[PDB]
Amino acid sequence: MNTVPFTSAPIEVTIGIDQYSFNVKENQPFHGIKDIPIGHVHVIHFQHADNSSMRYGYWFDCRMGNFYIQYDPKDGLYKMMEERDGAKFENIVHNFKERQMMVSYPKIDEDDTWYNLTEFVQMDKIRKIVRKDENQFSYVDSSMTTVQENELSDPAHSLNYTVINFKSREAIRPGHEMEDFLDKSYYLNTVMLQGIFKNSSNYFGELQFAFLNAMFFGNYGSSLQWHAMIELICSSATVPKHMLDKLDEILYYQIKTLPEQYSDILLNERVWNICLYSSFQKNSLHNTEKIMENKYPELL
Amino acid sequence: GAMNSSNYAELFNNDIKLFVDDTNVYRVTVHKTFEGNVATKAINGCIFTLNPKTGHLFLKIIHTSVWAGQKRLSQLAKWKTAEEVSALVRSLPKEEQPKQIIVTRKAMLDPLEVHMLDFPNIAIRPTELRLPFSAAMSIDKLSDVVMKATEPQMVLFNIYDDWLDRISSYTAFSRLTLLLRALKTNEESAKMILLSDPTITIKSYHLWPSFTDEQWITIESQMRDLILTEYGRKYNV
Repeated sequence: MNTVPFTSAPIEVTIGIDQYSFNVKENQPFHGIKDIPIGHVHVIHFQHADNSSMRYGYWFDCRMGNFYIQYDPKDGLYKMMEERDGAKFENIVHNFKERQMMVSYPKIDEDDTWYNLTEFVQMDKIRKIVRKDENQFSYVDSSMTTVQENELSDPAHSLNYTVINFKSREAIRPGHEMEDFLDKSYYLNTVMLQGIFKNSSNYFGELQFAFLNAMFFGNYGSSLQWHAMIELICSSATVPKHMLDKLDEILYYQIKTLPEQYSDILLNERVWNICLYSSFQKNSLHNTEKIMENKYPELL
Repeated sequence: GAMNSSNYAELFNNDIKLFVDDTNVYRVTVHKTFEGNVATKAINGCIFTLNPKTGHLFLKIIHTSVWAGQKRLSQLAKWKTAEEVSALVRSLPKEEQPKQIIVTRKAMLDPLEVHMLDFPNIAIRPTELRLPFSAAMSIDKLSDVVMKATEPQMVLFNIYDDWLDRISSYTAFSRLTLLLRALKTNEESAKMILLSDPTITIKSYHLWPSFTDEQWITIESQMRDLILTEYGRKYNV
């Protein structure tokens, strides 16, 4: 079990840790989150009481270092930082526990939600999408734009997701125009899986990371990217059996976890009706199809 | 973006553009089989590729053999149209390649766009106009050359004959669309109007009779009256 202490909480903020969240009042003695399960990535995120715009947050993995939160009054936000002094950090942590000023990561033991949402997400891959190599954790917020969005401004703040585009030389082999555009199997397996991602797990990792960034920060480029990666798979006639079954599980827990009230901006009506009902893989997402119908029949 | 009444004169400026109409690319007859099932038989078709400014028509004839052993032929026809349009563009010298290609049916956008990926600066556009280019096979000489063909064949025409020697593109195109619209609404009458007088002949290098300026005015009025009559009949107005 690991800890992320907080120096103080000077401004009223809603704090999230993975799918859990707590209201913290202006200068309430809050000093961190304890019992954070080792072994997966995590994300701690924020929404100021005063500015319900710009949700922001930090992806991290406690194995990669000791990390803490500190409000910066110049920049006006909670900053993640690394303490390099191992002794000094266990000291701050232990004293805060002693004084019991920390919330416990509230995991029910039956619950695999966070594992099912972050199965294939690796901190090393995240840091290639959010390039900022002087930190071991990554910042994301509501407003950050993706590399593909920028093509159609500031690259330091860019989400460097893999660019997918169905009407591109990359996607379409000369001479197989019609074939490749109606059956994207060659884009998926040769170009994307074998070529760029190397394996299905990194592909699935970026897919899940994209979804989480959309859910947690309402990042619109990430939503676009999640839909694109679903569509690419569902629009391929030839997909490894193991990918299809895992996709159904992945999407199931994504649809499951989404706030009921946000279904309108986070779910692209075309893509889902296409994947569930029109595409090659319509018959291959039984769990995802069942939970979508019983929970959002209107979108369909 | 889309072509409509607002941006209509853009067709006559000096940016090269082409209309592509695919309505006569896959043509069938429908008949009954001995067992009583229905079957289609394909006949020869044509892509109608027209420069509205110059009248240069690029009639690509689609021989029935293209369909042999293929499924989802109406879907394939869109891709074969795009494949042949793109090859046409590739065949033209750079200075003659169009800056825009306007498809008369939106279903053609994705096929053409995918086939034109090598020409990113060629804009593919839909249109909101209800152009009558499907009636192109009502022009006897175009139908004849299509139906006679024994292989894939491109045939070049000037769809305006020699009109531009005396009228502007804008006016030429409005005559063409008006003639084709009449042929579409009531072919038999339309054709009667054009040929009633045996003394007005079609030159061998032309598609339409050699009317004098005054005679075109009478013709155009007769074609307008036709189109309006057929409307009241259609709708009981």
